[PDB]
Amino acid sequence: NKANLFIISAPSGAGKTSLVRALVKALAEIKISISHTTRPKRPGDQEGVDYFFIDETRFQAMVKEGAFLEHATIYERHYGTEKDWVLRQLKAGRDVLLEIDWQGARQIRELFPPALSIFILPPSIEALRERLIKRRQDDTAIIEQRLALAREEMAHYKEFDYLVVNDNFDQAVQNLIHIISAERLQRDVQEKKLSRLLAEL
Amino acid sequence: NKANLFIISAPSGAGKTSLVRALVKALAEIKISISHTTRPKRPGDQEGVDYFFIDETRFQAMVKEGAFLEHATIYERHYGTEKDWVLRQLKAGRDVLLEIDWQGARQIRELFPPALSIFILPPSIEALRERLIKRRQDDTAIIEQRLALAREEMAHYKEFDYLVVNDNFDQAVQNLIHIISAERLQRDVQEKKLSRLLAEL
Ligand SMILES: Nc1nc2c(ncn2[C@@H]2O[C@H](COP(=O)(O)O)[C@@H](O)[C@H]2O)c(=O)[nH]1
Ligand SMILES: Nc1nc2c(ncn2[C@@H]2O[C@H](COP(=O)(O)O)[C@@H](O)[C@H]2O)c(=O)[nH]1
Repeated sequence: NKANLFIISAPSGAGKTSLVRALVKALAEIKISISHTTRPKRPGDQEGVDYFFIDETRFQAMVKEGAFLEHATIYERHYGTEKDWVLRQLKAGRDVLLEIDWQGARQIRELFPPALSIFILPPSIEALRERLIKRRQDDTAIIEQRLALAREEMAHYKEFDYLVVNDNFDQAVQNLIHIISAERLQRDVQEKKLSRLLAEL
Repeated sequence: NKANLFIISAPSGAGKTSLVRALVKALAEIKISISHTTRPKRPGDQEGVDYFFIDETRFQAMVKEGAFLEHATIYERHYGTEKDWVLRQLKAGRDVLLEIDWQGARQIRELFPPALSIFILPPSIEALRERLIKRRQDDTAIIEQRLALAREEMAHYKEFDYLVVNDNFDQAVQNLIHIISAERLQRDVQEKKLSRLLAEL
C-alpha cells in the first residue's frame, strides 16, 4: 500500500518487452502502463495491448492538455504515459511498470522521486541486430539508424539505479523480481504494509 | 567485485541467527562476520563458530588498540566486529554480513556509507518470549529484562533500510535473498562486474 513506479529502459532489440510481460505474470499487484504513440501500428500490433495507437493531432492535443505524466520524441515519433491511469493504479496500491526511454525516465524521476529505474543491457551489440533483423515487421533499412539510436540510449545507463543483462531470459526475469521484491521490503513501504504488526510490536 | 556490508539487526529471540545461517547457505560470495564478545560462553556455544569468546581485559585491549570496526555494550557485556577480517573479505570481493545491534549499525553506517541495513521483526512480542524461554541455555529470570531490551531495540527500526518479518522461515530467508540480490544489481556494483561487457557495449 505504498506503490511505486518502476522504470524499465533498454535499447531497441534488447528483449525488454518480453521480459516485462513475464515479470507481470510472476508478480502480483503490479501492472504495465500501456503507452500512447504516433508510431504507425505494425502488423501484429494490437490496440490497447501493445499501445494505444493514435495520430499526431490526437497526441499533440494530449500534450497541450497535460494528459501525459511523461512524453518524448523517439525516431521522429511520439510516445507518452497517460497520467490518470498510472495514478489510479498507485491509489489502488498497485506498482506500475513504465517501459519508457531515457528521456521519459528523467521526467519521471523529477515528478516521482521514489521511482526506481532499471536498464536492460544486451549481451552484445550483435544481439540487438539479430533480434531486430528477425522482426520481419520492421524495415531492414532503418537498422543502421536504430542501432545508432541504441548506442546513444545505452550511453545513458549511468542515470539508472540497476543494470540487468538479458543473456538468459529466466535469469533476467528473476533479477527483475529481486529488484521489485526488495523495493517492497523497504522501511518506507513496510511502515504502511506492516502498520498493524508494528502497532502490536 | 564491489562488495558491501549487510547489517542485520533484531531483538533477541527473533530468530535472526538462524535466518542468517540459512542465507549464507543459499548465496555465494557472502560470509558472516564472527564477533568477539565478553558475554560468557554458554553450553552449546562453539569458539570461532558462534563467537570468539574472550574476557574484558582482552576486549578492552582491542578497543584501545582500535581492533574493532564497530563495538558496543549490550546487557552489560561487550561485543565487537574485528576490523581486519571484514576488510579482507571486501578486498576478496565477498559481501559481509554483520549481525550487530542498533548501536553497531549506527557506527557502520557512518564508517561505510554504501552499507545496507535490514531489521528482522517478530510476528508478535509473544513469539520472542516463546523462542527465548525455549532456550534452556538462558536464565529464565533475565527474560523480563531481555524483553524490555527487545522493545527498545525495536524502537530503532526506523534507522534501517529494510524490514523483514520472521513469521515463516523460508519466506523470510527468501526476502533476505531478494535484498542482497538486488544490491548486487545496482549500477555502482554492475559498473565493476560488467566492466568487460560495458566496454564492448
Ligand atoms: N518516454 C517514453 N518512451 C516510450 C514510451 N513508450 C515507448 N517508449 C520508448 O520508445 C521506444 C520505441 O518503441 P517501439 O516503437 O519500438 O515500440 C521504446 O523502446 C521505448 O524506449 C513512453 O510512453 N514514453
Ligand atoms: N554492535 C555489535 N552488536 C553485536 C555484535 N555481536 C552481537 N551483537 C548484538 O548483541 C546481541 C546479543 O547477542 P547474544 O548475547 O544473544 O548472542 C545480539 O542480538 C546482537 O544484537 C557485534 O559484534 N557488535
